[PDB]
Amino acid sequence: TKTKFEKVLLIVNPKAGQGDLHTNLTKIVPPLAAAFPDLHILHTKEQGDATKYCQEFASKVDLIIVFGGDGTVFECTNGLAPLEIRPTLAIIPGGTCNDFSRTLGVPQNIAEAAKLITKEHVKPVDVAKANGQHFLNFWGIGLVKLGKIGYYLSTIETFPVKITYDGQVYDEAVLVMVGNGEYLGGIPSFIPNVKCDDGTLDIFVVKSTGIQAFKDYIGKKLFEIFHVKAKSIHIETEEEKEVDTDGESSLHTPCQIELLQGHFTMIYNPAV
Amino acid sequence: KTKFEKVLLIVNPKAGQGDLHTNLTKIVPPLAAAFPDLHILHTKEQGDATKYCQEFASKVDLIIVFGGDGTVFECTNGLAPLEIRPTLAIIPGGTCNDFSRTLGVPQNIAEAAKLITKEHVKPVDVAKANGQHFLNFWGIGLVKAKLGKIGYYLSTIRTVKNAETFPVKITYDGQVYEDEAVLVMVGNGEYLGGIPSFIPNVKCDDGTLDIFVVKSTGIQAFKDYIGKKLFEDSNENDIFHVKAKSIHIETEEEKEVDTDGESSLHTPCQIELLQGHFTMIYNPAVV
Amino acid sequence: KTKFEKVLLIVNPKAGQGDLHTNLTKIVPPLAAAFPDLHILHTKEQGDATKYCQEFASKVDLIIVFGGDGTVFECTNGLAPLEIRPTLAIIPGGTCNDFSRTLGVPQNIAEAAKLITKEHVKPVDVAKANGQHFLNFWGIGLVKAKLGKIGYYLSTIRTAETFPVKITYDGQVYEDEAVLVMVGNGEYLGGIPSFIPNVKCDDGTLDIFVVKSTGIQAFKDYIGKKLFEDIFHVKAKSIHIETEEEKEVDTDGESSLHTPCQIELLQGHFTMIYNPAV
Amino acid sequence: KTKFEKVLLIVNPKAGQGDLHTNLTKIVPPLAAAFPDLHILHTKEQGDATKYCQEFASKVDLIIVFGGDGTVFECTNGLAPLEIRPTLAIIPGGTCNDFSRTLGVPQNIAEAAKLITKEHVKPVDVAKANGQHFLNFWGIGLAKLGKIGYYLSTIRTAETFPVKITYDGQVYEDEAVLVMVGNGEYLGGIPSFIPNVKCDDGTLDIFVVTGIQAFKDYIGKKLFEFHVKAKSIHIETEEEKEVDTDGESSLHTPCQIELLQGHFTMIYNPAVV
Ligand SMILES: [Mg+2]
Ligand SMILES: [Mg+2]
Ligand SMILES: [Mg+2]
Ligand SMILES: [Mg+2]
Repeated sequence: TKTKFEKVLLIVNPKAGQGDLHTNLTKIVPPLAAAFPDLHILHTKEQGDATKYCQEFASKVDLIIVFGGDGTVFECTNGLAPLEIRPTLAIIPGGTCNDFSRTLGVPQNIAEAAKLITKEHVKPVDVAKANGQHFLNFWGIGLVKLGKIGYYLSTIETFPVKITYDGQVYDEAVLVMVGNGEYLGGIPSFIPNVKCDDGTLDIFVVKSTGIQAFKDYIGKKLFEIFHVKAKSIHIETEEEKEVDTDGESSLHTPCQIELLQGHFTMIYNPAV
Repeated sequence: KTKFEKVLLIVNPKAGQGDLHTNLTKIVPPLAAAFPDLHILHTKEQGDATKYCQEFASKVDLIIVFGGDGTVFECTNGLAPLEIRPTLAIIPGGTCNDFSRTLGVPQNIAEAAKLITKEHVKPVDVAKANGQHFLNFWGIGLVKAKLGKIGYYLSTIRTVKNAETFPVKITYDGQVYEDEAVLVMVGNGEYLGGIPSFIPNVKCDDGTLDIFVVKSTGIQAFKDYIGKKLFEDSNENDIFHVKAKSIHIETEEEKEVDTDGESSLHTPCQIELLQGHFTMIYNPAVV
Repeated sequence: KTKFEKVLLIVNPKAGQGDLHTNLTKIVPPLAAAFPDLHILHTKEQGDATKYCQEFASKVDLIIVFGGDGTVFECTNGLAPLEIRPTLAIIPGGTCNDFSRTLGVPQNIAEAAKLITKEHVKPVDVAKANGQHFLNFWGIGLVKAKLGKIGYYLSTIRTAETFPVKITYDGQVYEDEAVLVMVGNGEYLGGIPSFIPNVKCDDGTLDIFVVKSTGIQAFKDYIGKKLFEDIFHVKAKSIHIETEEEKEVDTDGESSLHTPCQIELLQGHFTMIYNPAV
Repeated sequence: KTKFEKVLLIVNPKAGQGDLHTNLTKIVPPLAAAFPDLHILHTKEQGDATKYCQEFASKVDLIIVFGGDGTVFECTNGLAPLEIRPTLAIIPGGTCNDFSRTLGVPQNIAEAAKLITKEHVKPVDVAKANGQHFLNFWGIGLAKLGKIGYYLSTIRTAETFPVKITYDGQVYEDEAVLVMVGNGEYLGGIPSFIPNVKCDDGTLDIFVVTGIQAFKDYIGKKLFEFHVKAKSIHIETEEEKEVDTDGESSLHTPCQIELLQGHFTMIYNPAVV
């Protein structure tokens, strides 16, 4: 009888998933409808809808479930992050990449993902903020389907960078990452020992001299390159560089990056 | 374009062969696929469906009820008195489901759900008896596991022996009828007890109700009448049948009235026809 | 603290004997000061108050109506049939305002508003006649006056048709030839105390009151005297009224009700703001 | 033929110069007369106006705030990040009320309420500094009278710090005593000491001040004609410096400041502005 979630919202991207909407809904809705006696299901129609729905329902609902890929999850992130009241968020993975779902240990089988939600295991998750843009997975320069990070990793120029991190300063670089999530491009993060709930972000720079070392590092796929953890980060380049992040964005250097500890609460899989 | 921007589905979890998860697998996905704004509320107690209808009537364009006669009756009593009444649809989740049958709704719950997505809607008359609303019927003289009140009565009418008589005064559209009776029905719906109405030529959307009385003396005549399955007006002393819009029914002593579901209604009764008071999802392939 | 977390004020803009702005200057500020969640809706057409009551019944803890007998009746018909019925209060905005007077509400609208902020609440009986609810009265034989049905009747009674009536009340019967048949719930009729004696709106019972065909002159003198003490008069909970031919019934506002009638009482069906000083 | 089917009035009960009842007698009746669907919510705590704006943004067409600079700032921070942002109006209930003055709103609260009923609306720019939004200003080197009001009252009787300002692909490095980025046309209850600032021109005004004495004389002899206009600004200091803005905030350098052109629509007074 003792649920955490009196009212639930399921946001459905109809274009998400393998094919039939009906088939996808046959897999994900019945378990949710059985478990949650007040369930509201809204389809998105256009880019931005998920963001709008999150903003409208944030104060009316206790759990928001998003069925969609990285892009839809990012819309939800941007929708809830700036709000004072932020209900618990859950992901049913409906893209091909689904990075943050994997960080939470969510099964890629959508029926199982739905079933998981009904178990109501919830944990705090850190949300990053770069010049007012929020992100869950990563921030990166030098990355530029499978997605931006996925394509970069499947197929893996110099510029100077000045990074100010928690009172300390840091060269000529090829790749600069700030990681929050534990998976990137559908596989465990190539940035070592990243945690999404440890109150800190992981800076990761591949140097000018380290191009070959980095190629081998990604291949061997066993991690433990300049790498440091930090809460408050400022990243500067010689000229304005376009930044890549969880989804479509207009962000560019220079950047103040800041970590919001436990900003979201999210459904996760404690078995994994 | 859809007629229904926002939809509410009220689920009685006890409804159906009972298995919630299985039932929801059958009914929800087609609805969720068709209707991009769908709200699903489970009832917990008697009266919840009525409350939900009353809270959502002004917020929603379609209300779907998954339940048996009792839950449908709760919805009837919820929406009927309101000024704004969205369209109502039934997924039949009991064993009887009289009004669903009147609307030609398939008893296969998946197919009932699919029907709703076709959005065929018609006006339906709602009767009002002393402020109680009903869709199927009003009756006196109907009174171990239940086919429903009317269904059980029809199954045992043949082998039930000594029925009690009572006097009745019926005022119908400025005419009066007074006699000793065993059964008095006022029918709105076209099915009673799971089969076509024994009251002849009843229509739920013709702007009028059907009065149907068996005299104290007409027990045998009525048994034969049902067996004959010839639902027409026998020019029969024992059976009185007339159509009327505005009806008042009086008995010597207060008698408990039977209707679509659980109710506290009793005689005397003002019964009133509200023409096209509801709009409801129906099956034009059958009705 | 407060009984009322959320409040709705329904304003009939045509109500009051002064413009909208002046009326709102008198009634809104005290309410806004007292109630930190206040929603104000103006009616535009007949029926709106009914609709607003039905939409907000489940969202709000108090509903205040600023209007005359007609607007109050729209609220009565809006809330009465619902399962959830918040507390109702009246700011008197007509000329008659019968039920506001029953509750002891001052006719000064600023004072009526102030009263609501004191949050004195009592159960009130609501009558039900063939599914029509009423707060004040039900009557037959009441046949450009803005004084209201009863008010106009009382003003012109000085200078009628008889009809037979059969009244069944709580297992007793009364038949006779009559000129006026009233069933009273409220304590004021036509802007003055009820001519039916000792009527109470919260005593769990209704007052039947019949003026016989022989008592026309006696009744005219009785009204002139304005004595209003204990014509056939009895209290009853469950009443059935029959006439020879269908007669049109008069009640709180516009209605299509007619005899024969089952009249029934719903004890404490509403809770309402009242004035315990009066 | 109204622009506003549904209206929300957010009241700070502590706002205004006398009793709440008196204040409500002045502001509510004109609004209630003009707007047939009016919802009035009192704040109880810091943050409530922000929460109310966020809850009602999608339910309402106009949000009126009765309060000072701090309450207005709560509304700014409430609406600015949202996708759907109804029109905002100010009834000035503090002593400073800078942005209300930018919009030409009379300081007489009854007249401010009446203005709203005329429904004159214009786009207004909102600035964004590291995800904090502001309407009036951003600054380093600044009872109270408010941050700017107190600063101006005590300026008669300071520290220097290095600053790097990147503005629309140009750079400015120097040692400074005061750095302002202005959006609003009034600061500290009087016209902006930053010259020719406009809240709706699509651009922000950078204003930096060796110039301690020159600045003291400038404020005294209020002539008002390093100062430049820019849309996209980055401000860096040697060490993290606390930033001052419209109300209470945790903002600090370094800062990306961005202008969002016509981000809000707001009730204004075309007889004055
Ligand atoms: Mg981490
Ligand atoms: Mg019919
Ligand atoms: Mg009484
Ligand atoms: Mg400007």
